[PDB]
Amino acid sequence: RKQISVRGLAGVENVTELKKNFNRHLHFTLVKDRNVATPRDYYFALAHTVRDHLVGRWIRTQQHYYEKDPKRIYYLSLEFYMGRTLQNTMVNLALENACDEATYQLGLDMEELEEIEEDAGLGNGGLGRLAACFLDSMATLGLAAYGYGIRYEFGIFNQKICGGWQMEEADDWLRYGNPWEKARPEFTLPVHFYGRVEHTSQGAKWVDTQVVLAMPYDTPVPGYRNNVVNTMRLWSAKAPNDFNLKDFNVGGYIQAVLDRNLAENISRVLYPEGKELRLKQEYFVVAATLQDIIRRFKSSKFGCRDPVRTNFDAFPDKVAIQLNDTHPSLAIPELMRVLVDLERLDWDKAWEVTVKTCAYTNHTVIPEALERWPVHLLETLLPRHLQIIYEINQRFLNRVAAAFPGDVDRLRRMSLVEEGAVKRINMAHLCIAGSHAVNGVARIHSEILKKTIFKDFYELEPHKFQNKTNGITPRRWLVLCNPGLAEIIAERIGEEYISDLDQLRKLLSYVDDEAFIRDVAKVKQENKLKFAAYLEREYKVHINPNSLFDVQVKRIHEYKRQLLNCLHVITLYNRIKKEPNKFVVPRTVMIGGKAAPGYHMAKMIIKLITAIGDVVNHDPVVGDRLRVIFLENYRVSLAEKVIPAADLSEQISTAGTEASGTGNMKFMLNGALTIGTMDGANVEMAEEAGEENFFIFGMRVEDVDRLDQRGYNAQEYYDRIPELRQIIEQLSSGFFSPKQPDLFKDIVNMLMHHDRFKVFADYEEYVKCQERVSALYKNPREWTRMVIRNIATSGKFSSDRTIAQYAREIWGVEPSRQRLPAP
Amino acid sequence: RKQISVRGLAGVENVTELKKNFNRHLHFTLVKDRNVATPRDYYFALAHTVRDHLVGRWIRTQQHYYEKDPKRIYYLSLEFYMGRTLQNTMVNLALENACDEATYQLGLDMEELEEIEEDAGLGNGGLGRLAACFLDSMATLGLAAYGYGIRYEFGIFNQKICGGWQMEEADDWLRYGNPWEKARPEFTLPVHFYGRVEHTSQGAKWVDTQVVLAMPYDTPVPGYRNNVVNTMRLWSAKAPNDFNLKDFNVGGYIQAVLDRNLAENISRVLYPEGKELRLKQEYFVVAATLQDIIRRFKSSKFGCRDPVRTNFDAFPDKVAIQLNDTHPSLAIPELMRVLVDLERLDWDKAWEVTVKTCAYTNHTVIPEALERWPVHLLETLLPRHLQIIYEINQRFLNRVAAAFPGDVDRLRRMSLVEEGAVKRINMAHLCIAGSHAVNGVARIHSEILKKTIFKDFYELEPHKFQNKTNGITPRRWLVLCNPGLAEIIAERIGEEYISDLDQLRKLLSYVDDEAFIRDVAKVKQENKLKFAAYLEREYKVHINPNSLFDVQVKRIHEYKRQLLNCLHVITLYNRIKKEPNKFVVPRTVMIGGKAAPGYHMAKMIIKLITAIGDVVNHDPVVGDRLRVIFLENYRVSLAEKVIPAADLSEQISTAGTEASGTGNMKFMLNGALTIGTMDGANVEMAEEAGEENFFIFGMRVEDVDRLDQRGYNAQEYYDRIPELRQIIEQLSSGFFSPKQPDLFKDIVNMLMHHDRFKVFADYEEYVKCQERVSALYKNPREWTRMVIRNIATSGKFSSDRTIAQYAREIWGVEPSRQRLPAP
Ligand SMILES: Nc1ncnc2c1ncn2[C@@H]1O[C@H](COP(=O)(O)O)[C@@H](O)[C@H]1O
Ligand SMILES: Nc1ncnc2c1ncn2[C@@H]1O[C@H](COP(=O)(O)O)[C@@H](O)[C@H]1O
Ligand SMILES: *Cc1c(COP(=O)(O)O)cnc(C)c1O
Ligand SMILES: *Cc1c(COP(=O)(O)O)cnc(C)c1O
Repeated sequence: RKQISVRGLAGVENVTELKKNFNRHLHFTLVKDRNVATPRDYYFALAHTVRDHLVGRWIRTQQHYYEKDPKRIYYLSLEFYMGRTLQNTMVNLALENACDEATYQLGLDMEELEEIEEDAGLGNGGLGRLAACFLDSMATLGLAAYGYGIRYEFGIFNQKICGGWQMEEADDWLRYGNPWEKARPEFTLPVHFYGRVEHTSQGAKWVDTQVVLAMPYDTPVPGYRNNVVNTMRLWSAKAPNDFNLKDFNVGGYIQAVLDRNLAENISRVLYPEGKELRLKQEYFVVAATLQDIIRRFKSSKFGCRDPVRTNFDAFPDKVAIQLNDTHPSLAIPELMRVLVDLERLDWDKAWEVTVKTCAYTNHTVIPEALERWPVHLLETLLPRHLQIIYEINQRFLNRVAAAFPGDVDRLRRMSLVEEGAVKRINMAHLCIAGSHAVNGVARIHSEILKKTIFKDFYELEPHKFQNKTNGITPRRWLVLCNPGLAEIIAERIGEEYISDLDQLRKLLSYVDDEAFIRDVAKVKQENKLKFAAYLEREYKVHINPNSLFDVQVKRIHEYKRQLLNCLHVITLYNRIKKEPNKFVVPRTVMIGGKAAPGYHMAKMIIKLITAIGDVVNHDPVVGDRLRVIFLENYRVSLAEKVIPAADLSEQISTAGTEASGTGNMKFMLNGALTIGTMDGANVEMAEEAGEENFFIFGMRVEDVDRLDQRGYNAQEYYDRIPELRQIIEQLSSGFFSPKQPDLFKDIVNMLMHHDRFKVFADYEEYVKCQERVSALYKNPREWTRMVIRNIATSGKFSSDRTIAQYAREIWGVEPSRQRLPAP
Repeated sequence: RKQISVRGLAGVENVTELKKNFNRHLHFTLVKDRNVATPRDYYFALAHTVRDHLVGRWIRTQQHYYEKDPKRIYYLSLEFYMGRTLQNTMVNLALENACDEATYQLGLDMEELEEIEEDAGLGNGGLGRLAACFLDSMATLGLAAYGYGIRYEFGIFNQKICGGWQMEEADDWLRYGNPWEKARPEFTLPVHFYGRVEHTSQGAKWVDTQVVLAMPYDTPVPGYRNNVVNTMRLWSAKAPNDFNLKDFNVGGYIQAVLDRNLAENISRVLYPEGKELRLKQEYFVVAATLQDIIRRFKSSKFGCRDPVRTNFDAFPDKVAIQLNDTHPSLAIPELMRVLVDLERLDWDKAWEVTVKTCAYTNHTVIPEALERWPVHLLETLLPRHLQIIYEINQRFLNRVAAAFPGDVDRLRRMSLVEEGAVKRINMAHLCIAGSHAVNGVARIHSEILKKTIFKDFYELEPHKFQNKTNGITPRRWLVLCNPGLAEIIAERIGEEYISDLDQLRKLLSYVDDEAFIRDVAKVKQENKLKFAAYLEREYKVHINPNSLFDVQVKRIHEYKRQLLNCLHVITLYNRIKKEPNKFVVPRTVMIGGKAAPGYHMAKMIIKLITAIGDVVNHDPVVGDRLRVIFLENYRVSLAEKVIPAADLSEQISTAGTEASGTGNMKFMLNGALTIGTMDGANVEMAEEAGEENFFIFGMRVEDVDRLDQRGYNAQEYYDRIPELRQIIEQLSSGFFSPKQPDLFKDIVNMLMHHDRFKVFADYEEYVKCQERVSALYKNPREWTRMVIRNIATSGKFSSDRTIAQYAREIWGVEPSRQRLPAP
């Protein structure tokens, strides 16, 4: 028995061992051999060959958390936007090299295989991206931490651009299984929907419900060089399958066909409005997760360690339920439903626990974006919970009635229950009422939250409101995507920087050393060189690897202002055509984003960007002086590829519309300079960086408010400007169209008569900034020197700093960068 | 590339190696731990340690058939009653002792873990047990065979007996993985349905058909120590998953959530009338299968041996198919559609090949049970197919007419299209005409085919109608299930019997060697000994070890007659009660077997048996001289516990009905005397063992036709036999059913007024032959010498004999017990 130990298995740094476990995983686990296998089959085997290493260091850590019994923090998020795992595993796990030499000998190319990897289809935006990065940092600073979410089968669709139009294709990423996850049939949980809340004896009983089964999958995540691997548990919706006879709800009518499919699509569809699925999915992930939670709360030393009930007096001291945005919000009614109805707790205690255990992270600047369910849905499908939500509502509103007595409107502004035609429940007021720390994501964001959107909650509980500025992981977005530069940082300042990023500041004595300058400018040269090459291998274009590489790789939306940059590209077009022998710093401007399904504008904007495209990129006079590419199907894969090759970073959002943003930061670590509004996280970059090193343009938020106040009148701009007057008549007549002229109608008219985002306001200064930017591009040694002053300054934007803060200020655990022993 | 070999990855009969493997798979395959593993878990550590070896030699054998390119055989059966893999594989690869030791040195006991495997529920009775044997014999004869069926997800039902009534629960044996199988997503195939045949220029095209996907799962099958490992490849149906927006059929209406579940439940369950799903299940298993069959004819080297058309002339030399019962008949016009329509042969060069490929095993005698689909039903979902059956039909009837000219009435009887209200297609007659061999599975059976059922097919095609008597593997059904009797037969003659069964006549010497005779009787004392105990441990009763273990395990169906056996037990019950102090040999009667839902008679016989049980097992006057036990959820792993323990095998059907009967045999080899009628495979056992070593009774087929001739009139037997009359009046008054007197009204009435099978008629003769049975049990040295004579004679019943006869007189290949090389 104690001979059934971990001990025996791993020869680590040896190539001959790896060739052996690769050959084992090809032949034995895969049940394939070389006369029939494929790139994908040797791809699986290698990943399985990497995974051995990985689950050994996981057993030891999991084991360790049960021995040393610490605070476990549970990161709830419905999107986990990981994207490709292999190399990332190899770099934090140090096998990077040992595997390449073993694959070369076996006679496979690692890069041929690493690109077979589909991005993990659990994700969409800078919500789930953030989640995946945070998890890296949770491991690297050694927190006993679980991230939970749903396992979706179909991701967020794959983009096809057909004729300059976006087509939605599907991401059936798990088509061939997923070698990293481990399925748990043993751990299937029931989740309940529907019901009837019968009130009886000591409480009430949720009776007669439909059940669905959440089956967990375990995907491990490995800390940077520190021998901790933690977990990512995700849940699959499974039907009970009596469906044919038992219960004898069938025989007669098998319309339970539906029970089962409406079940099955809880886990199918990821979401890009009020659809009862979205609520079934949120709840699903929450209910299953809280049962695995309290399950370990009781199990770890505590099913033993009771004193009274295995009382949840120490549930705050041992569990942390992190609500990433209102999508997890039924975690506060479902912990009080579990603690008050199934355990036999009473309200005031059960609340002391919810609140002391729970924390909320908000990611939206404007009141409209926040979640609110219609109360009849909750009443039909989640009854028990709508009672609890209303008791919570009652009570929190007697706290504000205690505090600010006699006010009527505060009670009616802060209420969880919104009145109106279509009565609602405001999930952000649930989470604020039920969480012990609320927090933002950039300095300005957390302050408008404190000063406009939640200030009635702010002055009841100022103590609650925190800020915890977003960040990036130096693993994924430096060492990994851009080794060339990680390397010339290594020799100058050490290796400690990847586990400690504020050390980059040491680079700031080497500002002037011409040796480093050329190295830094060499790496970028190599990078654009490479991108120009993937861009013309996987797809094709007539790039200039030397040109100013301009990128805007944002979600395609109106407040993210792709049109502000298209007007500026048609401004340089119109100059290079009006004066063909004038020196214009050549640019190749690339814009990527997937639209958002049927957002009319956005789909029309991608078609505009491929219009400028077919026009200027094909004109003879334009030459190679200017070029426009729309980057197809932007994703983690792809940012790892283009973020390295960028010189200028297009963070141009209307002042006050981005709550933070994180590609912003990514671009700064990769040595690129930002042209952006004084908004989001651009504030703290510029503040760290020196505004002298940053390109801030555009109206500050003051200037916005005021123009709304006096009236934005688009037209007036149009008329005191000739290049703008011109470019809009161009679009209009059909300059960029001509097989249907009248096609850009709705953009020419939106911009011109009804732009909510003020494009024309910033147009005079945006090009008068873009010129400065092109002048210093055309100065080599200082371009590279603005850059280093940015790179050196990158520190505060490492997610490790964001998790140390959560750790000590919202959660209550120190971090630790001490490398576990083991395997 | 050559560097990626099967080679370095083993140690085989090596304790220390297997204990090392077990620890990897528990912690790296299972990502479990000793601190967390279940019993269920240590069998996936062990079953995975035993699978490495099982697949290394599969790697090798399959390469070995591509290079050797032998004619290949494919057993098409809709049911493979596999059932428990750990030990058959341990003992077919000879790692049982080495494993027992490893797991033993680790500190688990191997027997514990063996019983956690749930039987691989892909079968149901005779038909499907058989197929499973033929795979172990066909591997053992080093033949290049294949097993292709549907993977049923829910098998068929698990039997629960509640209130002495049969409850059918669901078998989701697939609950925590089946480690013996390998999912191959990547060989998924389109199986086509409904549609229309558009006849264009050079033929017809089958257009507009719904498609369902056929996913394969690979289970290696290890021959006995001859290093071959073949494949059973079962197919899992699956919905296309375009069902959401991709197709523009949905969006607006997902009522084809239905298509999706009607498609998945082709693989969902076994069956258990003209049902659209049975035909769907039949076509499905055939079609994905005939594309692997034709694929390997093209891809298995023969793509470079094309000579002409990659000729399908070399198809019956190098492929062979078996229709195991009419459940794959659509393989014949499915093949003619693939050759003529999809390839491009003319209809004779396509038929020559088809009739030279198909050979079809039969197992039915009664007309009423031959397969017959309605032609409208073939029109709707297989329109091309019923066009091709009609071609076959025209011509086959023109052959027939060339031959029996003038006879119209023969023409109207031999056709594949039956007429009445609802015209049907005689799937029996399709099978015969599209084949180069038809064969019953027992001599009395093959002849009744030629004589009465298939006769006009034998005057026309005499040569075609062969026979190949059923048989059983010796490895599962004597070595694996009887290590004790395996041991002492080894002592007196060594192994070649296990691989060569008529070698057991050598035992006829030892008939009077007192060592032998103490040892055969001792082994049985101990098999009964452990079974008395599970009959206490896993379910409950107080068994007397020292009783005549009288067993009857059949399909609970009227003609199989457990109501003849119920009447003899009520007759001992009565006897032992009228005279409590007469020495009557003590017996344990045990009946088990599934009803099959909705058959009311059967469901009432299962209750009858348990009613009688409750009465005699609680009657104090009785003591342990008599006990009636219903064994529940009879399946392959019970059959392997109950058969070692049986002393009397009751093979009692109505004379003429059983066509053969694979279990008849299992008992003989396991030393139990057979009581039974002269029919089926009793016929060639009472011939092999000599009649007087058999308890043959009752009416012969002769006198059953005779009884029908003067008309069987139940009441006259009622009016002479005075113990009968007594049990009928006991049944009716509710002696056995006190709370509902009238509960067996149906059974009584049945017997008495409309018993199709002549139970009363065989009642005097059966009670007297049993009197002679308890007499001979009352004398241990002679009952044991009978037993020695029945075991000495088992040889004619190996599946190695039957398969040989297949290979040589039908499939045309040669068996070989020669070792293939490997690991
Ligand atoms: N009682 C325990 N003692 C030690 N380690 C444990 C214990 N329970 C769970 N673990 C560890 O945690 C893993 C399971 O994680 P969980 O899903 O949290 O139960 C096990 O495989 C061990 O690595
Ligand atoms: N061309 C081939 N040469 C050697 N071995 C082969 C070849 N094709 C198939 N095999 C072997 O046969 C197994 C089954 O092949 P398949 O018929 O493709 O399922 C493969 O997994 C290999 O072990
Ligand atoms: C970093 C990243 C994002 C983040 O979007 P922002 O608007 O930059 O915060 C989105 N998608 C991908 C693929 C990313 O790599
Ligand atoms: C052999 C076997 C059968 C065969 O039934 P017969 O009555 O013998 O034809 C049925 N069930 C199991 C479990 C078997 O192994």
